[PDB]
Amino acid sequence: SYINKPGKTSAWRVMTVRQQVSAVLAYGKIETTLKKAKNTQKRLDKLITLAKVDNFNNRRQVKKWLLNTNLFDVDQLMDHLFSKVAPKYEKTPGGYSRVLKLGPRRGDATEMAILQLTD
Amino acid sequence: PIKKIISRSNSGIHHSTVIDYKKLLTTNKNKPEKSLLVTLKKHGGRNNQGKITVRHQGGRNKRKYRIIDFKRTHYDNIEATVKSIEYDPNRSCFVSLITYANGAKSYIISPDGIKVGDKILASEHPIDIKPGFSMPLAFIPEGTQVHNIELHPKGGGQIARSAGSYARILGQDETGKYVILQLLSGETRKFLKECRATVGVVSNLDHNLVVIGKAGRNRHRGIRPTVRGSAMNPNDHPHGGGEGRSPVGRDAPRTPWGKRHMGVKTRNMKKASTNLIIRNRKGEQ
Amino acid sequence: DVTNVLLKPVLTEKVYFNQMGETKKYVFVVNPKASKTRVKLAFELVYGIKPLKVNTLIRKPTTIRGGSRFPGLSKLEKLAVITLPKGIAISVTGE
Amino acid sequence: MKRTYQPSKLKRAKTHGFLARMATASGRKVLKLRRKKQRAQLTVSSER
RNA sequence: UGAGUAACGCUUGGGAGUGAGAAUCUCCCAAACCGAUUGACUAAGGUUUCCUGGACCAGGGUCGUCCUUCCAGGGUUAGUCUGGACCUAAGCUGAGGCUGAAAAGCGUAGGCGAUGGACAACAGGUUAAUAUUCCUGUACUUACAGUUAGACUGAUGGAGUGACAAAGAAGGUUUUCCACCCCCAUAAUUGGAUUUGGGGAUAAAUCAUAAGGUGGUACAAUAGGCAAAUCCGUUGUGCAUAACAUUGAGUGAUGAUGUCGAGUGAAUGAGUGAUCAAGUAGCGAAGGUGGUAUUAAUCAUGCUUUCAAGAAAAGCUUCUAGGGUUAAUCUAGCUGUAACCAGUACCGAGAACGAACACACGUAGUCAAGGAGAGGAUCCUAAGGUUAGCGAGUGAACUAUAGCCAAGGAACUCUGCAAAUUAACCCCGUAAGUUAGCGAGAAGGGGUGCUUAUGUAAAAGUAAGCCGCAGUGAAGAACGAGGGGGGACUGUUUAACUAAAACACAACUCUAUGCCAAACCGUAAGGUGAUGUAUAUGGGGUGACACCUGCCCAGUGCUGGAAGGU
RNA sequence: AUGAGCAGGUUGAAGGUUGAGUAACAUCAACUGGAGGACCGAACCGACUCUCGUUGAAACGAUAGCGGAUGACUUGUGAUU
Ligand SMILES: [Mg+2]
Ligand SMILES: [Mg+2]
Ligand SMILES: [Mg+2]
Ligand SMILES: [Mg+2]
Ligand SMILES: [Mg+2]
Ligand SMILES: [Mg+2]
Ligand SMILES: [Mg+2]
Ligand SMILES: [Mg+2]
Ligand SMILES: [Mg+2]
Ligand SMILES: [Mg+2]
Ligand SMILES: [Mg+2]
Ligand SMILES: [Mg+2]
Ligand SMILES: [Mg+2]
Ligand SMILES: [Mg+2]
Ligand SMILES: [Mg+2]
Ligand SMILES: [Mg+2]
Ligand SMILES: [Mg+2]
Ligand SMILES: [Mg+2]
Ligand SMILES: [Mg+2]
Ligand SMILES: [Mg+2]
Ligand SMILES: [Mg+2]
Ligand SMILES: [Mg+2]
Ligand SMILES: [Mg+2]
Ligand SMILES: [Mg+2]
Ligand SMILES: [Mg+2]
Ligand SMILES: [Mg+2]
Ligand SMILES: [Mg+2]
Ligand SMILES: [Mg+2]
Ligand SMILES: [Mg+2]
Ligand SMILES: [Mg+2]
Ligand SMILES: [Mg+2]
Ligand SMILES: [Mg+2]
Ligand SMILES: [Mg+2]
Ligand SMILES: [Mg+2]
Ligand SMILES: [Mg+2]
Ligand SMILES: [Mg+2]
Ligand SMILES: [Mg+2]
Ligand SMILES: [Mg+2]
Ligand SMILES: [Mg+2]
Ligand SMILES: [Mg+2]
Ligand SMILES: [Mg+2]
Ligand SMILES: [Mg+2]
Ligand SMILES: [Mg+2]
Ligand SMILES: [Mg+2]
Ligand SMILES: [Mg+2]
Ligand SMILES: [Mg+2]
Ligand SMILES: [Mg+2]
Ligand SMILES: [Mg+2]
Ligand SMILES: [Mg+2]
Ligand SMILES: [Mg+2]
Ligand SMILES: [Mg+2]
Ligand SMILES: [Mg+2]
Ligand SMILES: [Mg+2]
Ligand SMILES: [Mg+2]
Ligand SMILES: [Mg+2]
Ligand SMILES: [Mg+2]
Repeated sequence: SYINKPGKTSAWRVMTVRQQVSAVLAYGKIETTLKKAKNTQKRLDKLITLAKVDNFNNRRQVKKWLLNTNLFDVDQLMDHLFSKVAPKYEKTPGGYSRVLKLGPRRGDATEMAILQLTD
Repeated sequence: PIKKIISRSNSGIHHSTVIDYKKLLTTNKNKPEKSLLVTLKKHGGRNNQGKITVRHQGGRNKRKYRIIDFKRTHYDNIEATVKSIEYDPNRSCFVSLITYANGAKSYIISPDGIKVGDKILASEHPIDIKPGFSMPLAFIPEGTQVHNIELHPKGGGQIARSAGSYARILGQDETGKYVILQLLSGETRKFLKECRATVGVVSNLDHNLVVIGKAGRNRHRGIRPTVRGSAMNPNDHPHGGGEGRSPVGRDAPRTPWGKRHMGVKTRNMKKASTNLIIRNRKGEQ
Repeated sequence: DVTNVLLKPVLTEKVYFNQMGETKKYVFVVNPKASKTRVKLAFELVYGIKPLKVNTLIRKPTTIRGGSRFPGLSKLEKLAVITLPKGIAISVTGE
Repeated sequence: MKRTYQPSKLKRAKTHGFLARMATASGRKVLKLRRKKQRAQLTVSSER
């Protein structure tokens, strides 16, 4: 069998994580598949804890992950993260995000999951 | 004369040779006269039914026919002057654009030895023994070269029209007509007294020694590949079949259509022109 | 002359878009065998104002009611677009 | 690949058209037979 | 039954909305591929598949509120575009006529037949769907009539032009491009910012000027051009560094107080709001200077060389014939009238065409961006376009595609099959053999990055310094040597198992053929050979080049032969 | 029969001009010239090899290599056997 689809490559996985984490930081909720939310959670928590010092080095580190969204750009998402979201989690020992399971999709029966910022 | 071609193209080696067409032709450029120019339609070896009739013909380049005055009888008693020796793609011999005194132009088969400015004149009296002069066969002294011989009186030139072709006069006959003509291929014929011919040998005497060097040159000349009969199937040719390279196998070689063809004579002896032939390249009659 | 080459006027979005703004353009359906000159003569003999120019359209027949138990073809139409001069606008109905 | 049938509006009409069939005795006989079978599409001319 | 099994035929995430129901529909933001193309214009073909609204019987390899599916309505505007009313090529038809049991075949005059020739329109705007067609602006062409002025008008016929090959290289002018300048927006909290990004346009037509290109110019005689000629052709004379005739890309002025234009950007109304409305209407600045040792287009149907010697007719000009003379016709100007018929939608193809399929196949031409690059090669993107019409998991055996593999390096196998090494540019060097052309990119080696300075029009290069394990740091680039068999070579061949030593090829030889030629298609007419003429044509065999080709005429074949026998 | 196409880059023949040379030829050197069934290599044409597929995506293809690529070339339209 040949002329197969490119597939879930490592680059595709990193880009998928980037898109979901940018969206979850912009809006605050993501309705995705459970196995994708359980992988985006790691990057979300890592970004939030590294964005707690607010130095230019930390901005350069985050910019390798953030992407442009509808509600914020790549530069205003930075201001939202470092001034609104991250300062809230200033003394929380990890676990800033929660993943909960919704019902199965009508056309896939796959388990959906909502990823949210735990207040 | 002939001139070699040094290809120096490293795909085989071919010592190709071509006619110079530079020291033999007046102008190297191709400027034929518009008036005497009709285009030729390539039949391709196919008859009116569209079926291949003469094999190995087809694929030549586009040509325009130059009207040649083989008869040379209309403007008799009128002096003509050669203006240029040119190249005719439809015949091996060069053609001369001659002009008559009244201003008419025509193309004739160029005799060898004539140059630009040589006077020509045809009629049915002695005239003069000059190269290109056309007179009836009665008045030509025996021994001179003659070309463009007319078979039927008042017709046009038919014999000795190719490059380097000529015929010799060998006296007369006691009949009072049928002057003797020794032609090429060692054949002796009896040509009628009133028949008209032109003296001189036809030009381009070195057309024998031209050597083609490539398949493409012969293909552009208008010759298609000829397949041997030994390579054929047992169908479509008598010399076909076999298991490997096989000999003729029959009692004699055969045509594709199945006749003996080897050494057999294929002339219809019950012809009105048989009595006018003295020798047939081998013996009497 | 006989004036059987003016079958039916037609009113569409395109027709009303043209039929406003100084020069009016009236679109009729005509005999498919008729020519432009015959159309101008018919308008002369039945309306009275010389057309400035005439344009013609031929709409090819096509299948209609496809998939229906008995399918049928369309009818051949020739459309004519008359344009009267500046400032004149006559009514298609009412004579 | 280049399949056998390459459509052409002219070649079709000039080979199997009504005028082509009405030019020889064989074509007239073929048209007579098709009329006997009462074919709605007598020739390729009546494409529509 | 196999069996709810194989398969579902190259492309992701999220937010908002509609809806009874959404991975699949709409919008938005990204993301990933194409970018000598999945981009744009059309020929052929397809024949409504095009636009709007609605629907989800059936079709869509899943779903579906959605579709190239179905229903209803609508959509294709020409004196100048593509073809007829114009002309011919191959070829077809073909009154008479020829040939033939019949049907019919051939063929003259005529008539058709583009893939060619001739012919007058460009720029912008507009609708959901058409636009050199509709609208605005500015033009051009052909007919008819009246009129003014001038002139003798001159074809169904003659002549000239139309009218032409392949390859190659120089010029002239515009360009591409480079530099400067003008105008618009921008001034940036992540360390430093004194900048960053974008645009710089106008056609057909009219008038004037045209770099140049092409070819000698007038006068006089003429017997030749189915009659005639003042035209053509021919022959003389004079002048011929030029004149004369024809053609000619570009330039300037009107066309243009116009249009387009980067950007700026609403109102009105829908809506709960945002948003739509729309980034729409409207507004809309600059709209230039110089160079070029770089570019492509035109002049150009120009020029040179070579042999394989490179369409016809219409049309245009001209000539008399023929018609006028108290006229007709033509030319130039003005006024007015008219310009017919068919096509014009959409697709133009990993979904509209030919392949039965929304099939990994195939289909003429035209436009061709930037960086590096010889390049239309290669990598990434621009204008633009798509979301490969089943998904979500897991990362067992096993399979396909890739990547890597320590030591050995063909020990594997029928065989180094396959895979691997080399690969671009520049600088050295290059053998045996030879038909002196080649072999040859032979073999074998070296350098490539960045900075400074010197070099140039730009370079290339040169000198010094710096970094890394590695510097055409990634993509795209030949593995080599030796001996032998066959074919000289370039080529052609069994569409879909055999590309080869087979076929062909240039060359050699034999044979037939004197022209109403031999040979060949048919029954014959007719035709090919050939509008050719033994330096030519047909057939058999061998297959560059070099050296050779021996003996047998008993049998067979072929040619000739006196008589004699049957 | 009538049209169209072959990005780009190399090798540098015949011939001609000049000079030396020859009693005059021959010959040699420089310059010009741009030929080749020439060379490398895209579009284009073809199909030599491995693998996959063999109830296929496909009643003959896909990926990776491969041969020709100014000519006995390729191709569109029309006619014809
Ligand atoms: Mg990658
Ligand atoms: Mg032959
Ligand atoms: Mg021959
Ligand atoms: Mg065989
Ligand atoms: Mg036999
Ligand atoms: Mg045999
Ligand atoms: Mg044997
Ligand atoms: Mg129309
Ligand atoms: Mg069964
Ligand atoms: Mg079952
Ligand atoms: Mg089973
Ligand atoms: Mg199973
Ligand atoms: Mg499966
Ligand atoms: Mg699919
Ligand atoms: Mg998918
Ligand atoms: Mg890309
Ligand atoms: Mg396309
Ligand atoms: Mg339909
Ligand atoms: Mg639609
Ligand atoms: Mg709808
Ligand atoms: Mg369904
Ligand atoms: Mg108009
Ligand atoms: Mg016609
Ligand atoms: Mg045409
Ligand atoms: Mg459109
Ligand atoms: Mg800062
Ligand atoms: Mg006369
Ligand atoms: Mg002619
Ligand atoms: Mg269109
Ligand atoms: Mg395709
Ligand atoms: Mg199809
Ligand atoms: Mg598909
Ligand atoms: Mg195409
Ligand atoms: Mg490019
Ligand atoms: Mg590319
Ligand atoms: Mg490695
Ligand atoms: Mg490694
Ligand atoms: Mg190893
Ligand atoms: Mg080792
Ligand atoms: Mg071994
Ligand atoms: Mg072993
Ligand atoms: Mg190999
Ligand atoms: Mg070697
Ligand atoms: Mg040996
Ligand atoms: Mg060979
Ligand atoms: Mg070969
Ligand atoms: Mg085969
Ligand atoms: Mg094969
Ligand atoms: Mg005969
Ligand atoms: Mg003939
Ligand atoms: Mg042989
Ligand atoms: Mg041999
Ligand atoms: Mg022997
Ligand atoms: Mg004997
Ligand atoms: Mg005998
Ligand atoms: Mg070559």
